[PDB]
Amino acid sequence: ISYAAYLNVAAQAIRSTELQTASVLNRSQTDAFYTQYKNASEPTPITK
Amino acid sequence: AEYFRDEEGQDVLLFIDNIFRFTQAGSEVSALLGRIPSAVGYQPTLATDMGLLQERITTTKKGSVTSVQAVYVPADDLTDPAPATTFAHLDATTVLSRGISELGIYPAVDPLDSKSRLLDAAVVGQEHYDVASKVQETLQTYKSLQDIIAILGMDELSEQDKLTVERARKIQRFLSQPFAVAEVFTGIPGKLVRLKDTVASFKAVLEGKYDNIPEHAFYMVGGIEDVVAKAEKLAA
Amino acid sequence: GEWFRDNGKHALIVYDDLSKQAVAYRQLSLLLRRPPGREAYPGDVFYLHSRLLERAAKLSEKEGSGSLTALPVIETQGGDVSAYI
Amino acid sequence: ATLKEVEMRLKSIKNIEKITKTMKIVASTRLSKAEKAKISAKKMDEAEQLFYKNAETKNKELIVAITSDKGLCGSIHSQLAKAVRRHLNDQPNADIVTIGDKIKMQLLRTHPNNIKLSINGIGKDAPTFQESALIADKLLSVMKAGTYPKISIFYNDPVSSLSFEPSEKPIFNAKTIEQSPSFGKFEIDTDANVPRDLFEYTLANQMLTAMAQGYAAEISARRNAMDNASKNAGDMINRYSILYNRTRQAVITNELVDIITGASS
Repeated sequence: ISYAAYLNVAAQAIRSTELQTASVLNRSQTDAFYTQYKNASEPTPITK
Repeated sequence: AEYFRDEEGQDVLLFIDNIFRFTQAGSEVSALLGRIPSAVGYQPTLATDMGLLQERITTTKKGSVTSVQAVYVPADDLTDPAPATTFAHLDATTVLSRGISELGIYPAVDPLDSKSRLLDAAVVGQEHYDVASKVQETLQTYKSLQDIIAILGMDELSEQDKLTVERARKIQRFLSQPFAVAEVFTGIPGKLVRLKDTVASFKAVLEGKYDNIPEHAFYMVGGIEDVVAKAEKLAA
Repeated sequence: GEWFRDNGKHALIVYDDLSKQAVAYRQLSLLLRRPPGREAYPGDVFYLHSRLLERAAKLSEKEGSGSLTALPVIETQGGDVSAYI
Repeated sequence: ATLKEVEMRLKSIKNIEKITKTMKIVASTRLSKAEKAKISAKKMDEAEQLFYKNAETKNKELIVAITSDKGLCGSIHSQLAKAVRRHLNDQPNADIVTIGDKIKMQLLRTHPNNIKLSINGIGKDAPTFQESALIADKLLSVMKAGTYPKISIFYNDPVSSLSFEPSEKPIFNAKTIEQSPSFGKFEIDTDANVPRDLFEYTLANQMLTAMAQGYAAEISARRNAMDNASKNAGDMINRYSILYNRTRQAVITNELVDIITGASS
């Protein structure tokens, strides 16, 4: 639980839903994936 | 030749420079004789005439006739019926093009326009057949992908396509060998390599056991060992 | 091939090369001063092949239980298919 | 024949030309946006940079590299992988975070023993904070980031809106802010936990600036490359078109020759 995760979520929350400027919608909750790996072995991609 | 093969029972050979010259000379006389030479400007008795020549040099129990036949290609295309008909009476071709001469590879023999009815998986054995099969296939992918490779560079394409491109380039330079009588012209010493050696040298290359080392290591060398040494010569 | 088919027994005919029949017949036609069609090949080459090919066929068992089946083979020049033969 | 084989290939080349032309337009479109983003990020970075200068900060190691999912953007994709391998001589056991599909495959191959975190979705749209923030969070868990003596990032600085030079900087750690001045030219006692918190918010702001710079530089390369592409497909049209013209004439001639040959004889 990073400091920037906390501010991010506080931000995302002020933005709600789509009735906000475009930049706002882009800085929060647009899909993407991040595939973790280890060391190889890999935790399966889950939503951004 | 026939006198040698039959009566005397000798093992014979024949080499001809050039057999195309038989059709051409014959075509001049064809009009005069009483024949209409239409077949893209050739005698209509082509089949019958090439047939008698190439069947009088056909293997007998009295003596086997190894032929080497030399074909002048009319206006650099093999499509006309007279270059085509030669392929009909042959069991091997090792076609040499203009293009491989320009690329600076001597000999100028095409790898993908070579044939034998001598290559099978137990005629020359399992290793020879596997090794030839990977070579033909690799090379055919590299020409097929030449529009795409050239138009869009080779740090923009896939992992698989770059690995082929580097392998095929290495085989391309490898095909260069100066011969015992060609050594003069290139200025690179003659290289005489065995068939048994060739299978080995290529099996190793195909498995990528010498593709971590210059493509010019393989320029104008014989077999694998000749390649290895020249890389160190090139390095220093 | 037909003799087998006639008595009641099936057969199959592989024709390598029909392409060479056409080379041979070209020689014949042009030294017999019979007009050509396209590419110096005879006027009525197709008629010689066509009748020939339809003698492979399945007949009815009342009139011979056999069939001759045919596979002609044409060895093409530069993989070409827009020429007459 | 000759004729048809000439033609079908000349047709492929034509189709290629039409696509590379469309691609180059699409790239300028994307490019304007890509430029827009990087201004705004850099402006935000300079306020944080301001602090970093006065604080004089300046110090295991990380490698980060940036690409899209999309191929066809210069040699950005393989010079950046080569720049990772250079900074892998600076720390062989470094943790490679690969941002984008194109960079992922090549580094994953050389060491799956260095691949820890990797991303996707960099190519469809220009980088956004959401990505950066979550990746910064995951940076603490996986790499144990913020205890390193140095962190480093790689990207392509878009020197002019038609050029790209690859460039690097070092991300200043939380450990660094603690032990340089931050009470000696600023003032924080022990009330908040400003160092470990400022590191984490600014891990993403600095990471995001590099993401934007790299992505912008990248579309400029795809634009430059696609202009040259059209021109090359165009050169090829010209060699095969002259070849076609001659071939097509060879049929005409050959039918003409057959007629004459018979009538005359």
